[PDB]
Amino acid sequence: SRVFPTQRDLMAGIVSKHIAKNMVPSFIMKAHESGIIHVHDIDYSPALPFTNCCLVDLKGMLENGFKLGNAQIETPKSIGVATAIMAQITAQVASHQYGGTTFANVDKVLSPYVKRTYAKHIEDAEKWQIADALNYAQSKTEKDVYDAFQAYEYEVNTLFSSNGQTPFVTITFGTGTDWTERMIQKAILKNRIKGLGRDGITPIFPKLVMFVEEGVNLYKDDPNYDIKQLALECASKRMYPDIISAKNNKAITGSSVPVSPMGCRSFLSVWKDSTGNEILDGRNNLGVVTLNLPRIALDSYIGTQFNEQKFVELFNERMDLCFEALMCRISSLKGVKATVAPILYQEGAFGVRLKPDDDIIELFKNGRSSVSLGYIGIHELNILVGRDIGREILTKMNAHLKQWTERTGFAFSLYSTPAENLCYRFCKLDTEKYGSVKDVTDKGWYTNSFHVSVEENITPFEKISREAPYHFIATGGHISYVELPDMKNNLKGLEAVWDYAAQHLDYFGVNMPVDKCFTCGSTHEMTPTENGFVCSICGETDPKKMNTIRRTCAYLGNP
Amino acid sequence: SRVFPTQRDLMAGIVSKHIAKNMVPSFIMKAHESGIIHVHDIDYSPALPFTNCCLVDLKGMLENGFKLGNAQIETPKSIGVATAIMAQITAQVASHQYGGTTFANVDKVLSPYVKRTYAKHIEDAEKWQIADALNYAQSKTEKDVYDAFQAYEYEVNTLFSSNGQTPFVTITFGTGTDWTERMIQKAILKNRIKGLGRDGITPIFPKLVMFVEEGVNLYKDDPNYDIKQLALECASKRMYPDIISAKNNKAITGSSVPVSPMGCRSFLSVWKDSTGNEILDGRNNLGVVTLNLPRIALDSYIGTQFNEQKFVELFNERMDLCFEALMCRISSLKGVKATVAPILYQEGAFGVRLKPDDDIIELFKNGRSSVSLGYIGIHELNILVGRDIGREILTKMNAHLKQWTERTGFAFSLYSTPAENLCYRFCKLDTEKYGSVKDVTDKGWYTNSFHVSVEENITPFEKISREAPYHFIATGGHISYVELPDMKNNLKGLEAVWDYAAQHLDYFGVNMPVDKCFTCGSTHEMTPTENGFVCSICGETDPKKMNTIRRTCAYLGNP
Ligand SMILES: Cc1cn([C@H]2C[C@H](O)[C@@H](COP(=O)(O)OP(=O)(O)OP(=O)(O)O)O2)c(=O)[nH]c1=O
Ligand SMILES: Cc1cn([C@H]2C[C@H](O)[C@@H](COP(=O)(O)OP(=O)(O)OP(=O)(O)O)O2)c(=O)[nH]c1=O
Ligand SMILES: Cc1cn([C@H]2C[C@H](O)[C@@H](COP(=O)(O)OP(=O)(O)OP(=O)(O)O)O2)c(=O)[nH]c1=O
Ligand SMILES: Cc1cn([C@H]2C[C@H](O)[C@@H](COP(=O)(O)OP(=O)(O)OP(=O)(O)O)O2)c(=O)[nH]c1=O
Ligand SMILES: [Fe+2]
Ligand SMILES: [Fe+2]
Ligand SMILES: [Mg+2]
Ligand SMILES: [Mg+2]
Repeated sequence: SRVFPTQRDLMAGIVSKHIAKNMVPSFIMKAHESGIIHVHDIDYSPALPFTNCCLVDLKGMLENGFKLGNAQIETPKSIGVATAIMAQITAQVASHQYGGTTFANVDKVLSPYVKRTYAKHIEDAEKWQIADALNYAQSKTEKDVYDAFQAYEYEVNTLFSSNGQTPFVTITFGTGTDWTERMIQKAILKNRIKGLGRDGITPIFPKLVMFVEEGVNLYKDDPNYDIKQLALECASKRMYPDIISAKNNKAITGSSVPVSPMGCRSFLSVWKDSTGNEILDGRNNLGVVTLNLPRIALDSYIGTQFNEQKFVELFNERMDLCFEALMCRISSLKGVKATVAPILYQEGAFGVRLKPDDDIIELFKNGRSSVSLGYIGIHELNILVGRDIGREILTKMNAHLKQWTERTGFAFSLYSTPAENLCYRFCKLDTEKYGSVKDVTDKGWYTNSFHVSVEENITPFEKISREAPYHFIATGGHISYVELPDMKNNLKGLEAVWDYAAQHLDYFGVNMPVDKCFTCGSTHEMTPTENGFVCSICGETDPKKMNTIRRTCAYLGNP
Repeated sequence: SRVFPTQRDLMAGIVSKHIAKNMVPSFIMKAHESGIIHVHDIDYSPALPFTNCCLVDLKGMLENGFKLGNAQIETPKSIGVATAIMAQITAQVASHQYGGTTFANVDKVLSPYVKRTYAKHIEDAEKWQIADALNYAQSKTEKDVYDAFQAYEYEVNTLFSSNGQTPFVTITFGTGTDWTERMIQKAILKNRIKGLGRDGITPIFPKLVMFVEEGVNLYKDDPNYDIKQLALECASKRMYPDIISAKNNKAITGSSVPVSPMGCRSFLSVWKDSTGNEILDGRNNLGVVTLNLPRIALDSYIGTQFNEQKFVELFNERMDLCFEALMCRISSLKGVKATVAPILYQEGAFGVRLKPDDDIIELFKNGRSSVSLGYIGIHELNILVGRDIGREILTKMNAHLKQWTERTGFAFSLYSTPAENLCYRFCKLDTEKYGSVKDVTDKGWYTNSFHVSVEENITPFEKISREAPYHFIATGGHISYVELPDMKNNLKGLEAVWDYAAQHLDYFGVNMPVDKCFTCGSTHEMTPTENGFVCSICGETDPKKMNTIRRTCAYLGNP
């Protein structure tokens, strides 16, 4: 885009790419340059000591106070101000890390402030002699909460003035049963269903993730079952939320509490502070280097046949390569001070408080921060090698990772790279060397991690059942998608899929069509044309006259 | 600063400086490089087609609606949402122009929404059977307005996450007499006096400018005289507001309405649209090129004496040079589309609505946009040439400018460059050539435009009387400062200066000391030390334990 903020960002990205070339060892760059591996965010790191994604310690920032500039902010006295502060923090964090930023359990964290808002409306009843003191406060408070999250949504939408790579913001909830916590959840979902602007279009951020759990909102008789239903409506109208099986999530992370994803789908593993406490909020990831799997197999061919021996040599060889690549950037952090990003290291953001001249690297050591080793297209890999080695190779990988972790003290993990673009980059480069290869590089892209090919036709239950096991292997990051027709009226159908998913896997999301004709008002699925979309019951063809959203890869977008 | 956002910005600035070198004619760069002239914002323009400062057409955006992303925003339904939208717009504009952004007459523009807030609190009275229906709404409404501007202040303070050169935001008011308009003004001033954070520190933005006018808030019996008093308190506690004599301002601008400054002190001249309407909000400036005056005189010396003849040759010579410099960047805009910055050209920002593929340059033609020709240090110039040629040379300049305007259709104007840094740059370069020169380059800087030297000791009335005439010559931009001791208790004294200023000149501001000891709580003037500030009644010496603000040059800062 020819928008100033974007233009400016590209300049800094070009200088950063160049600088990266003078910091990263030649053998690593060459590998990245040829498509064997992919050093993510090379346009940010290692030119500058940025970190990746994270879970913001909002709970700790609002309770203890923190500086935002020279201004010493104090605990919010109302829900509205709490979300306003949240938005303000979102802007800070977004400017100090190249990865996405997440606010986990906003329903449990903001809860206190929904109470303070109620408190006030009560005193206001015992001051103007309000009739239904209680029925009054419940009304106003309920509204306050609504406006607060509607304000948050526009704050985040405005942060597309930064365009220093769209601010990926994620917000999770669901594990709250109290009225306040319930009000927050509903407030969030109601705002989302409504949409943005007078045409109630579908927002692309902040991402929504709701935790489902037996005895909370899973079964018809659970306290928050009404929420689940609302959530179903939202997902059919707005695409999000996505759902996380608290059950499996906890098993995978080994955490006593559901673990929200940092950004799109990066998951931390349970960790404890010097006095034995399980800490989640405030933690982050250090970077991502993705291994091009199909390409390992392609390089293992001799003539037109696969050679198992060569494969193991290149695998072992490239595995060490990736380690080297990751350790290359973790080391660029050696020596940089907290003066580099105050909200993150000095105020509450990363859950601690460093002195300006403290080194930021010590904070990530000993398993606190996760480090990502990504991969892509097991599907194309299976084709290339004959059998299905998905689960097996991903396991051989975890093995390597464990040694890395034991040799460095850094929590290395298996991450299922969203690869929104890399899906193309890898294929293009591989094609420059092998050209069109049936089933592998012919379509022009590699399928995502362990996802079943976007072509293969299988029932949704067959699909979420085929991918489910990977969620327990690639602990660092994973998600499972399923394609469904309009379900706005068939919510039970959707609830069927959610339920089955919640049971077998961890991070689940179901993408279906979400269009709205601005002229005729139809929300039925548009009709695909060589020249764009056309409304079935209206004929509208002008793109400026409709809101057509689809989750092709990792995010929501308009084709 | 080693803060990521700043680091990133510098990268884009370095690429822009480099690019500028391949776009700007060699003779112009050489001149800029040697200190004869100064091409402002060379780190933004002309690498990218950015414009400078502006007056945002908030009134037009809120009334007619506009897009912020793909979201079609509608007229606010409350004051809180109006200021929230304002903040959101501030973020957009700030990211699409390198200059400061101003919101003129927020008291008259936001007024409608203060009414809608009242309206609602009334219906709420006729719904819960509120006792003092009116005394209730007046209470809540009055509070709503307060919170809205307190929210705005933190929004702007947070925009120091952009650090793509601190967002200079300016807000003006004063010309409003209605209750709503009055509530806004007071709300603004009350929030400012309070301060930011738990230590109520003095904010550096948004800048505050209040219009004073006979029969409004000038004399003891004017409707808003109580506001003026509050304003006096604020100025003594928080430094701002600054004041503008509506009387002189209108005479200078030739505008039927007080003309607020774009950013720090850029002033537009009256202009009309094709159907004869005086338009102010939505207009902007195209750039700034400053002429180094002392240096013209220095280059005019032969041996140790000034040579009048050489002076006129270099003056005429450099005048054309500056024109060339300004016309060089105005031409870089030739051909760029509105796709470059939607809030500015496509939505309401610049007061019109262009089609994506429309050229942005046509909008500034025929006097709509102002173009700045700056100057600096007439004081040092007077010394160098013997007599006082301040008023005379500034007039010979306007003459040149008028021909430029008649030859190009661009509204060229005489701008008194804030020169927050240039005051040093020019002196340093001039010194590389002439070294220490008594009274001129010895102290290490040149005084600002027509300002009486910061050393010369003269009564404030003598000073505002000596500088007053320049306000009517350098129409494009001007301001007059005066130094005063703590006046927090001597407000009448301050009001004395304001009154005299309001009478004789246009844009006036009085800077005095504004410190606060965090430990002892004292707000008396701190004591200067070779090692920093020390509290008189407390002894505190830790900088992290106090808020010491001073307006050394153009902005507020902590030495
Ligand atoms: C309004 C606002 C306040 N703050 C800060 C400032 C304070 O130190 C702290 C407390 O906010 P509040 O006390 O909630 O601010 P308020 O004046 O709107 O509410 P009340 O009248 O009930 O006091 O939060 C922000 O950080 N961002 C904001 O947008
Ligand atoms: C892979 C790739 C990325 N990019 C850009 C896009 C991003 O703004 C930036 C960051 O690099 P990546 O993180 O490599 O981009 P990605 O989208 O492949 O990674 P992911 O989807 O897993 O987040 O680089 C390209 O321009 N071309 C490419 O081929
Ligand atoms: C809250 C908010 C709304 N808007 C937009 C969205 C709408 O199109 C328009 C109108 O806002 P409002 O109608 O004032 O939004 P609200 O729902 O908080 O108030 P009410 O319950 O009285 O309706 O402003 C923003 O641009 N930024 C914001 O922060
Ligand atoms: C003059 C000068 C500016 N700059 C920087 C500061 C600004 O962020 C940026 C913009 O250039 P200028 O606009 O030239 O900076 P200035 O402060 O001299 O201009 P003014 O006070 O009138 O606004 O360049 C320097 O780093 N060194 C200098 O000597
Ligand atoms: Fe239609
Ligand atoms: Fe003190
Ligand atoms: Mg408060
Ligand atoms: Mg509304």
